[PDB]
Amino acid sequence: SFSQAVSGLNAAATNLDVIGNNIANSATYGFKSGTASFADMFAGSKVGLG
Amino acid sequence: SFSQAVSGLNAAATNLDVIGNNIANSATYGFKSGTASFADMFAGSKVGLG
Amino acid sequence: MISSLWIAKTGLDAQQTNMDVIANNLANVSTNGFKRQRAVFEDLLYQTIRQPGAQSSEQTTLPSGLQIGTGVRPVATERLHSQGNLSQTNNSKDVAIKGQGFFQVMLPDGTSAYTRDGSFQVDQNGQLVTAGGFQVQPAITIPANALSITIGRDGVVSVTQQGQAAPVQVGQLNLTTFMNDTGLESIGENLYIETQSSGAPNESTPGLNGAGLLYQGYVETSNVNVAEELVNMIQVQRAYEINSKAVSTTDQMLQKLTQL
Amino acid sequence: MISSLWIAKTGLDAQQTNMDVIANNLANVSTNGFKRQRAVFEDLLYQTIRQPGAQSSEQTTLPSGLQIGTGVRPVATERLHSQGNLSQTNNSKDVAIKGQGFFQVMLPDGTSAYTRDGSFQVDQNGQLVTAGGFQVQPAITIPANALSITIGRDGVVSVTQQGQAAPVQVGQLNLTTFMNDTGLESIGENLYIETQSSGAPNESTPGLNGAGLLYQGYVETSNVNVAEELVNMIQVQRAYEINSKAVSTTDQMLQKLTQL
Amino acid sequence: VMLPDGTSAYTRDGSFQVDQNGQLVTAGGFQVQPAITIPANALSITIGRDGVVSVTQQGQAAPVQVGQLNLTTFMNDTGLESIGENLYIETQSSGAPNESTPGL
Amino acid sequence: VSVTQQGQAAPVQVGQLNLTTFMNDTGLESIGENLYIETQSSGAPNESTPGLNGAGLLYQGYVETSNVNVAEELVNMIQVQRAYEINSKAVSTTDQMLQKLTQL
Amino acid sequence: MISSLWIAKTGLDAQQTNMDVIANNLANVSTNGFKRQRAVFEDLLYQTIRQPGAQSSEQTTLPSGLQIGTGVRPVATERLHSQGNLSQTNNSKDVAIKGQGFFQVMLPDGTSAYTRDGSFQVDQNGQLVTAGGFQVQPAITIPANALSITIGRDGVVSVTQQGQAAPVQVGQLNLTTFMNDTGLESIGENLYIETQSSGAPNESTPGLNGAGLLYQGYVETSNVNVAEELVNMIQVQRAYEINSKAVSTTDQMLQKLTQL
Amino acid sequence: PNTVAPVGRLKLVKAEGNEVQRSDDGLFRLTAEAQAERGAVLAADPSIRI
Amino acid sequence: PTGTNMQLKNVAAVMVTASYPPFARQGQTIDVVVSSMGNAKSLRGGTLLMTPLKGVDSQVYALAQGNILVGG
Amino acid sequence: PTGTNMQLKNVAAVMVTASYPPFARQGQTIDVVVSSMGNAKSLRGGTLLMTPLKGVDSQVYALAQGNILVGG
Repeated sequence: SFSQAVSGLNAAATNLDVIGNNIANSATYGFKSGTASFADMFAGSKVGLG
Repeated sequence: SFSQAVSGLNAAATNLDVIGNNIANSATYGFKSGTASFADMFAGSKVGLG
Repeated sequence: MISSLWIAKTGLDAQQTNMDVIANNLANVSTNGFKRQRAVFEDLLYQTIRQPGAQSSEQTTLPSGLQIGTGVRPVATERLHSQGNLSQTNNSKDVAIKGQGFFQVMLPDGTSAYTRDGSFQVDQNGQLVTAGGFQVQPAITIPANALSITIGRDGVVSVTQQGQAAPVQVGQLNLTTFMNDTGLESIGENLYIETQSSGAPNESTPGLNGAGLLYQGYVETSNVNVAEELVNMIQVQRAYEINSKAVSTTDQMLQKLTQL
Repeated sequence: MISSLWIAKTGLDAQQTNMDVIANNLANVSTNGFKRQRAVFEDLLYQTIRQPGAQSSEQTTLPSGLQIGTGVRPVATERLHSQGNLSQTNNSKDVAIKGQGFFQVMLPDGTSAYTRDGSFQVDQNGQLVTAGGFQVQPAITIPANALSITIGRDGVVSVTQQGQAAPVQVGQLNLTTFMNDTGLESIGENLYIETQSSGAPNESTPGLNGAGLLYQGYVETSNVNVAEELVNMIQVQRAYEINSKAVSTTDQMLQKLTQL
Repeated sequence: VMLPDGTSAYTRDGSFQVDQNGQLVTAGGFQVQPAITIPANALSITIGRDGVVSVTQQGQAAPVQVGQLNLTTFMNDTGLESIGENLYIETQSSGAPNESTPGL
Repeated sequence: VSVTQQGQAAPVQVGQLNLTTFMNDTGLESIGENLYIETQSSGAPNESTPGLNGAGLLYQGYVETSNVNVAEELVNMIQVQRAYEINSKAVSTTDQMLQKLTQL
Repeated sequence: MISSLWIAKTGLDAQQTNMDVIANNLANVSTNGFKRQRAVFEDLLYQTIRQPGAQSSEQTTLPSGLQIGTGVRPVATERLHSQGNLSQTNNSKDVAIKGQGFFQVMLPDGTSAYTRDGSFQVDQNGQLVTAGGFQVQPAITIPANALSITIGRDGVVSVTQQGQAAPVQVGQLNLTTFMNDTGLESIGENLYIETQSSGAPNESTPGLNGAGLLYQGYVETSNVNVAEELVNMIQVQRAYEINSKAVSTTDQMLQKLTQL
Repeated sequence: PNTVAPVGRLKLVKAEGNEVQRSDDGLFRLTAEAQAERGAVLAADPSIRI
Repeated sequence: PTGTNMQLKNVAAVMVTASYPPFARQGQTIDVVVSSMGNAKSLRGGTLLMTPLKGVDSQVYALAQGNILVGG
Repeated sequence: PTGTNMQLKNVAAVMVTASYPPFARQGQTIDVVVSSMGNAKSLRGGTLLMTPLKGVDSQVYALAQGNILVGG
């Protein structure tokens, strides 16, 4: 149950990376913001992988 | 005391969600505000359930 | 090697399963179209050392005999199918469901999976696909010379070409509904496949006999509630620690039994 | 070979049984509709030797003569049938009992079992079943295009279909009450069956002469009090210590006789 | 207990086993008198305080009464003849074997 | 026993686990490697479906562990050891009595 | 010497084997694609003495005669071939399996081994090798100045070159599946060789015939669950201690025999 | 082990000291007076236990 | 009662065989042979209860009842 | 009842063989040979129950029943 939480921590870090990159480019001509999409990694149901 | 307190926590969360919904619809024509009603869940009369 | 040790070795495993479910729910707090899990437990064997109700004398029965029990086992983790809060991404390609239906998507191997994630993209050939590159049914194609994509509340996908005042219909998006939504088998990547406990896939149009409504520019977020997961972590941690204390007490009893 | 060793062995076995019961109670903390068990012990026989009350002398009698006791033995494990604290899971299919009733299910064998756990699902055919797939009496059939399932305080299950302002009743959930609730035989899987010490199953409406009220969206958690279990674990460990010390002391005495 | 020759012995060793044809017998196989026959479909076997042997059958919320394990009481138990294989036979100084329902 | 293959939304039945029920379980002969063979004391092996005719249920993912109670065995070792030490002393006493007798 | 000594010696050896398996599982927590091991034990021989079922009398039988058993021995070691949790290493050269397939590599002797570890490197020649330098049959050679390597869900390996808008295909990563995955003979270095009990090597692409899907940038961690190992360590220690006590009891018995 | 079947029964007889005489090879045989009353061959006693 | 345990020792289930003689008339008597059918030790002094002797056509041609004579 | 345990000891399953004589007429009698078929210890004083003796064409040509004579 450690890898499952580590994966969520990594996903939150990626989200915050995207948010910081968007903020840093607040005034940058021709910049289009980014958005991170997440999907679960269920193996065979009844158990999660992160 | 970890099931009687959880109930109060959830009730307060519901009340706060209702308040936030009222605030968010400050400018919404035809909107009616909402309020939450709570009632105790006593059993025997010496054992409270939240 | 002793009964209480096995019972407390089942308690540990059940609480570890509960922690696994909580951690998996908290890790996917941001994935769109997510349904959180709930683990259910049930009692194991019950050794009938004294069967309840045995006829001790010829007229007196024994009430509630010596029924020493075994530990616990989890039946399953069930998906709590509720409507997640909708958000406004304002991307003509994001669609959200308002009811209890599913999008049908064709897997590369020829079979069909079902997803509630509405973040759709367009491939190089112009077909609507899931963000994982899986082509969504019914294969709605989008021309190269497209100016705006309009997906209505009934699932009709329309494309307005250049300089033309009337939209062009390029397909019709349909929703699949099941008798039991919980019984679907999750295969990851926000995809569920049909299982015999989920009945059969009933295809329906969005607004009729029970398919949900589609809103364009909206994404369905997860239904995971952070505060409840925090409280559940506290209770599961305490239960795990107490069961470990039971293990330790059994260990001490065995030690000072052997030492005499 | 020596009496004190048999007595101390019986004491050790009784304390191990108590620890097994404690571990079973602690392993089922997260189980819904679980009742904690408590074991009760009795002493075993009593060697007569000198019959008390016999004539000690022509005019006098022996007050409280010489009785030598054997060890101890567990009589029975009684459940504590008390309303476990409720919990809101916000699910239209989870049902909790406020009073003293039970749900009735049918085993595959055709017999009827009784369960208090209310975590219900729907199968592929639309009938309300438990987590183990057992069909809950009285067999409420949920139709294909249901929008919301409402279970009231008195056990009526209603389904609201699309475009109809009135809800369609599809069953009636009743509760079974027993004269002796602790006398049921627990088969595991949160299931109890009727024995001859548990009287007869009396069907009743949930709100009538003593069946409990059904709450939708609530689950009845276990009634296990954990601090009591920790204190009882301390007590059991110390008692096992003392009994093992009695065994060791008897071992040391027989050694000197061997040396003789 | 019924000896192979046809006469009855008496034992206090209560460790019994069910033989192929049901029937409760001692550790040596001698049938324990008078017989208690346990069926095959039994889920639990209970010998009560009074000696009523009831079994649980599947689907039957009630137990099925099988037999009574009555005992035998002598007047001078010390006069019995110990024949070896944990069996006592009645002797001149331990006559009158009185069968009784235990507790009576 | 059902097996799920890729593509099929319905599991395919493969086989049936039949439980063999004996009427006298303890009469079986332990042939070694966790196996029992039928004997004349445990005749008529009855094939049955699990859950019917008194047969047991099947739980998948769990294995039945040994039912050896540990404290009972340790107390029994204590009893056995001291008993072997009191019988050895009886042997020694008989030896000394014989030595004294045959010495004269 | 005495039967009980041999039996307890066999018990000690079995518990030492269990501890060896436990230590092997614990030492490989950080190993990628490692499968935990379990030991299976069986009864040893059974001295027959009295034949159970023999004819004691003309109409009575001998029920359950005197069978005296020997010690215990381990039957076999079985792995738990299940999906381990994935870890993101953010490396284009690391591949993880989502199903039940194996990578086929070539040993320097020319024979083929099978590994589930996905930590791959590129040698000076550009061939995709494992961490130990074995060439992962087949080929996947890599061009000189690659900018990025893309391995799809179905094993297609592509390289993006400079000034070319279309990726070029340089191989096809395939998976081998076996009838019995537990029958593969472990040789170390995370390598399994074929045996006669592991069926035959079925070569297939990722997504068809059951073979698993490949994820780029992820590694499959070991499936070792620590809490089970800790409880099993407690079990092994206490069982070893009991068997040592039995050996000591036999020693004291024999010593008392020697003194007379 | 299901094959176990009876084959034959050992002949067990009952004789006191006053009836038997040790022959020259160590095997006891019925004395003249005892043989004249009990017959030539001793009938097996069903009460004897081995 | 249907659910009960009867453990008899003086009763044996037997098969009775006889010969139907030529020109047999009703009221005449014939000899029968009585053979035990399951795990019975002996039939020393038993009495055969009313037994209908069927033919090949499964029709009753004789009624059997008497005292068995076993050699001894 | 179909589900029950019968453990007999006085019954043996046997095969009966005979010779159909030339010009045999119905009502005449012939000798038969009775041979045990499975794990039976002896047929000392048994009685053969009604047995139809088939031919090669699987038609009944004789009916067999009597007392067996075993040498001893």
